Amino acid sequence: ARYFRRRKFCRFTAEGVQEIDYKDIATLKNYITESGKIVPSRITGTRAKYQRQLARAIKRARYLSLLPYTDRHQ
Amino acid sequence: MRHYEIVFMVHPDQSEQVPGMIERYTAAITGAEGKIHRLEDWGRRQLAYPINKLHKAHYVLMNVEAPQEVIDELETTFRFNDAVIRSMVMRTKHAVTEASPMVKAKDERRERRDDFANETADDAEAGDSEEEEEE
Amino acid sequence: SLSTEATAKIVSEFGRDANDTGSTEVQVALLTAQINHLQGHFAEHKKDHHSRRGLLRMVSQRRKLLDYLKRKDVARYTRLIERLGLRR
Amino acid sequence: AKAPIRARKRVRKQVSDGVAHIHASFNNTIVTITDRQGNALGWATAGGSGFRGSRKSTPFAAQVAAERCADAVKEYGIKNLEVMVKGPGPGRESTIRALNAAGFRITNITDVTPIPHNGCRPPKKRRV
Amino acid sequence: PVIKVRENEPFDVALRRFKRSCEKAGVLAEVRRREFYEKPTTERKRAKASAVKRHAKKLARENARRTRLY
RNA sequence: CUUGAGUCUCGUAGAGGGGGGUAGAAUUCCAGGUGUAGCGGUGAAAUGCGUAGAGAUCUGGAGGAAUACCGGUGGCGAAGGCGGCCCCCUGGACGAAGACUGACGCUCAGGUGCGAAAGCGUGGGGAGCAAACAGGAUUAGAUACCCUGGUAGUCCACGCCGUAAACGAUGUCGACUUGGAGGUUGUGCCCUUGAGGCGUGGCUUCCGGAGCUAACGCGUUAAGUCGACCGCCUGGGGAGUAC
Repeated sequence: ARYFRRRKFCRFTAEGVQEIDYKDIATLKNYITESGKIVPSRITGTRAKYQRQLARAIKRARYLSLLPYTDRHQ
Repeated sequence: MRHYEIVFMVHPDQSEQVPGMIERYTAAITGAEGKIHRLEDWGRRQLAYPINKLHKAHYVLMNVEAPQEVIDELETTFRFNDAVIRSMVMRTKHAVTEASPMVKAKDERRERRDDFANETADDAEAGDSEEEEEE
Repeated sequence: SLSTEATAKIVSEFGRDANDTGSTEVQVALLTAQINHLQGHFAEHKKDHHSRRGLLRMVSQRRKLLDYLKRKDVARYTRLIERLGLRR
Repeated sequence: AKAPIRARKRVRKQVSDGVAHIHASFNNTIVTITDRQGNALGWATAGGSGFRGSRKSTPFAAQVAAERCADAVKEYGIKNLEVMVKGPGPGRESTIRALNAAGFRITNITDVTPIPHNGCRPPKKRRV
Repeated sequence: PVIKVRENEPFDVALRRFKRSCEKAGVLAEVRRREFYEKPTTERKRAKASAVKRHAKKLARENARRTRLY
């Protein structure tokens, strides 16, 4: 049936998690290792818009201490 | 006007200062015909790494619109604020003032996982629970 | 890009009485307000070279459309240059 | 350097616990045991295992360095150790293994190998 | 250099394969060589070049059969 | 006239420019504590640094360049050019409706304006690395090769001629030429079922058909089909200097 618009598993095989928002910690940790750093966008099969915009939103999130900045912080 | 999504945190012991400061900053936004489009208090949270020392800070997402002229004076005042440890404000382009990614986690904080203590009573006095001095 | 309130003032005073933005007289006036704001910036910021590219566009078109306007009605020209108070 | 010593019984402060820092370089490993409040309780090295040269800078020379530092602090009365590691150098696993053979528990194996935000410019080295 | 990604059940040997995904790369990988400002865009960013190899490796199995070389 | 170009309000995407703000981390450094024998370099090694107590570690501070992995064949500029994150000032580009002027066009001798990098005048700033300079190491001998010490330099602000490898290994822009798909983006629609599809625009790019090339290569953004105008070449060496 028409207009269902983003039920599940639909638009993309890997879901876009955020766009440019960074205030929830859990959407951000969707692509952040236990070492405390981003997985490459070729590996994740993420959509480019959300990733390009994440490069600003993660630097932001590290700077507001929602995330570890650095390997030393375990 | 243009939209600037400010989020900030405040040093625990110094949190009693912000409840006076917030009511001038909001008068400088609505006195210029801007709006405060949510004003969400997050409660006390644990820093991952310290910022200006101490492992704790008290979280506020204000969610502003104001003309470009006014926010420039108001941000330089917040950054040289001793109460604020850090703030980040995000770009205008394609920016949301509704439908919070953290909407459930904000309610959870407030309901069940907060401090329930006097420095985080002050944080809510600068939060949605605003108590403010007369002008 | 111009403030809303200038763009309507420019529309009331310049072009035709249809209140358009496309005619030669009001486009000259729309470039001028963007030039005028910029020469105020260009008292300093003397290494700001990618924006200067723009300055030179807005000046070059202003020269051209005034040259056009003297190729067209001499009435429209003689009014425009005096109603928009241009050059020194 | 280390000696082939008779069995040990001696007292200093009977501390029971410590934190360790393992400082890994390109030529060497430096292994240094400290108190949990932060005071040096002893060290060893891989050049002090007298392999010398490049030969000082291998998983086995690093090993013998950790077992060395671990030996002397038994007079400090340590019974458990925990570790921080800071560097890319050799002794990757073989140094943590050496600490563990000294009969210690080693439940917290903390990588702290430091990422500066693009720190100081390096010697250029070879033209490739 | 035990690698920060934590091993299932703690032990004296770090399990250095099962941990790495994106570590060293770009930050500590060009170690003891001279550091540039904008070079990385053309020195290091070789993702396009590497996708064509991922496509050729998955294509040939099927084609080796189809030519009848298998 | 619109078929060229131009322009108003809305939306969108990006490391464009210029000025402000800001956090944490290794080297490094200062202060105090703890503590013993090498530390450092490489092919291996010596110079170098240390027992006059080095090296390393804890706590606190100092200081400056810098800020990744995200960052992609991406995207922005005019060729070169642009990368932490945020605000102020401001350019340029992409979409869409309502709507407007109507060749206002192309190219450009002269021209004014403007830098990758270092060079460069003074102020501010110096953490690290380094031309030179010392010494080791190398050996047909070693200024090259290779290493250690180590300064100006690199960093910011204005200012001076804008230098080269100023590029799809296309002068410019413009008109026309089977397309498909990627990278990736306005936006209508989808089970909103591959960084996906279709509808209708987008740059940017792979693939290959016509044509073109000596060959690589280009291919609808040409290096095809041509169009106008400017810059510039006429064998090498000596000379990109001389004048």
